[PDB]
Amino acid sequence: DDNRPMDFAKDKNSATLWAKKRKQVWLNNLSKAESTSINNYIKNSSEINSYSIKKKFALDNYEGIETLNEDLKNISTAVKKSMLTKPLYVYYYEANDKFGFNQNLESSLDSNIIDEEAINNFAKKISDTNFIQDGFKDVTMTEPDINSKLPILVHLKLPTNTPAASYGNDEENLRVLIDQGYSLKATGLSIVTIKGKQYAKVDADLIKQLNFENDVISASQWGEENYAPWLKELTSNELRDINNYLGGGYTAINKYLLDGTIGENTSKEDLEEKISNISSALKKRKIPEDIITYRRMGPNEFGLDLNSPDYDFNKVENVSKFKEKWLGKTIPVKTFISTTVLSNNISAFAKRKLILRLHLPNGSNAAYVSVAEGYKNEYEVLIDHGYSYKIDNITEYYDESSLGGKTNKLIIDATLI
Repeated sequence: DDNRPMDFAKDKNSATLWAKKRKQVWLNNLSKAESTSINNYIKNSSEINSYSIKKKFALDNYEGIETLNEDLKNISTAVKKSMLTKPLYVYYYEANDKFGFNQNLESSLDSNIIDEEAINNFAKKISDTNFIQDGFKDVTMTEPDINSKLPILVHLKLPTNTPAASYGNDEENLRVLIDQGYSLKATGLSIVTIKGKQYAKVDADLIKQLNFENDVISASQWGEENYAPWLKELTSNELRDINNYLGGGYTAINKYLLDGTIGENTSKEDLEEKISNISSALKKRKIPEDIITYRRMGPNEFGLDLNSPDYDFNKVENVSKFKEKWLGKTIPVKTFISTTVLSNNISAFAKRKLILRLHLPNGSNAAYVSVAEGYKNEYEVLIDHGYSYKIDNITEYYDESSLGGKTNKLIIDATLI
């Protein structure tokens, strides 16, 4: 079977035929719970994908919505029964905000033309970035002739073995349902002309980066498999100074790296010894593969106060202003960085509204310090001092819980550089 090209291009006829064939076979191999959840996704994908975010950034004790928990599970199992045998290209038009890009791509002088300065800023923006795609993703099979008003056409390549199912109620515009857990990596940029109008066409690959989210089991194993050797090889003074930094001794150490300030009860000699010991420990086992880490950040790290009016993200204008100020910036970090590999909200910082989702590159000087039995349940990665990160994307969602603060919160996607 699977008589198709990798890229149907504009041939809607051949694509509809291939989709119809594999869809009826796919549907006749679903359990009843899966069939129901696919129908539920047809009817309200937006709520199911919004919920996937709410759940995975929620507290450990979050119960959530029963039927939607089954849906999250059942759509995954369903789509894994429809794995691509060969690469498939797919299409969708997109807004610039989905690439964390503020500047308008459409030229102000002719609206049919893509501004040349903007497309050049865009090529730099989408480089060296994995754009995490939250929830399930549904797309179509051909270049769509629809007179779109969005600036960007995404031309996405789904690798072999990708779970991508043929589904949908319009038998002449069937869709592709892609499993959760993927990211978009740009592989090309070009200006294309469709029905007289220039679009920024983003070629990209669908890739899967390591991101445990709520999977505490898979997280623990990875940290143990990769950093138990690291733990056994620590010097006594390194183990001690990490344990102390993590236990709370970080404030004075961080302050010294920030502005060279020495507390009245210590000395530069004591502060540098600690820093040298922690930093040397963090260079002993480089991050072995790209991984996503998380940090619930204080308002002060972006010039805001707990009671500052700009920190009310329940007002859409405050969200927008935050995106304008911070999207695309590089933030230097002179201190160590504590992050966790779980997306779960944390009781001790439950109300913080800025959630850093940090891409930690292969080769970074950082350690899963939670192999130390004291911090096992904290799932921490400690990052060496003096790195920077660039802000890639900012994404709002609503935390409905009362412990979380019944407030909007911002997911700040970033890349360590």
